[PDB]
Amino acid sequence: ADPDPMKNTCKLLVVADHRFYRYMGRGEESTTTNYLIELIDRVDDIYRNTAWDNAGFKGYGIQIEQIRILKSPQEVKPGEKHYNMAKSYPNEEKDAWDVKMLLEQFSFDIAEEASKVCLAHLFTYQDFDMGTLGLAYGGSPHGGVCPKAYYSPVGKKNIYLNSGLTSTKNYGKTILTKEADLVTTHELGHNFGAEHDPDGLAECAPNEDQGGKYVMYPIAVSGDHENNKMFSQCSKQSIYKTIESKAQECFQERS
Ligand SMILES: COc1ccc2[nH]n(C[C@@]3(C)NC(=O)NC3=O)c(=O)c2c1
Ligand SMILES: [Zn+2]
Repeated sequence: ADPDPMKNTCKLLVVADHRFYRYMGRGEESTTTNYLIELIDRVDDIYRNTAWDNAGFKGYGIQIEQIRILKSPQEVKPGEKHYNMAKSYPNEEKDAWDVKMLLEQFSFDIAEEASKVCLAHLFTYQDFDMGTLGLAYGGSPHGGVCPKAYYSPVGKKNIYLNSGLTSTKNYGKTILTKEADLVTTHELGHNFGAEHDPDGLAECAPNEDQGGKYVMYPIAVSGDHENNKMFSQCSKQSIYKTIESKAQECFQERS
C-alpha cells in the first residue's frame, strides 16, 4: 500500500468543556487553546512518524480543524442531560460522570458537528472512578475514525461513533502533560482501530528493562519508559488495516 498525501490526515473537532475551561484554561480562551494545540501537535508527532507497515506507510496523523470552547455550563431543563451541564451524571454527589455514559452523551450532543469531521474529541476535567482517564469508540474486542451512523433508539436520532474523550484530572489533581499526551494517544489509538496490547504477546508488552509497555497497554503508561510513547507491532497491524480501509473515506490533506 502507498500513502495518498491528499488523504493522510484525520481532521479533529476538539471540544473543551466548561470544566476544562475553568480548571485547565484558567478561564481564558488563549490558555485553553494553547494547551490543546500543543498536546494535539505532540500526539501528531507520535502518529505521523509511525511506519504502520514498518516500511514507507507513514506520514499519517491528526490536525485540529476547530476548537469549540464551552465557557459556561449548559443550561438543561428538568430530566434533560447534556455533556456540558453543571452536574455529574448519574451521581451528582460525585466529581465525575460515569465515563461510558459521558462518551455516549457527548456523541449524542455533538452528532451534527461529528458528521462533518474525521473525529470529535472531548477534553474535560473530572475525576473518573478507579483511575480511568479516557474513553473512545473503536478497537474494542464499532466506531472510530470517520463518522459512521448509529441510530439511537433512546436518543431518537442518528449519532456518530467517531468520538473519544480525555480528562486531565486524576486522584484530585491535574495530571502531568506527559501523562495527558499519552491518554489522548491511547484514546485516538482506539479510534484508529487498535485494541489493548495483551500480556501474552511479549513483542507487544515488553518488560521495564526492555523499554516498557507500549501506549495501548490497558494500565496507563506513565511516559518515563521509551516504549510508552510508541505503538506496539500489535497496534501497528490493527491501525494499518484501519488506515487502508478509512483514509479514502474521510482523511484529508495535511495543512
Ligand atoms: C495512557 O492513557 C491510558 C491508557 C490505558 C487506559 N485504560 N483506561 C481505562 C479504559 C476504560 N479507557 C481506555 O481507553 N482503555 C481502558 O481500558 C484509561 O483511561 C487509560 C488511559
Ligand atoms: Zn484503552
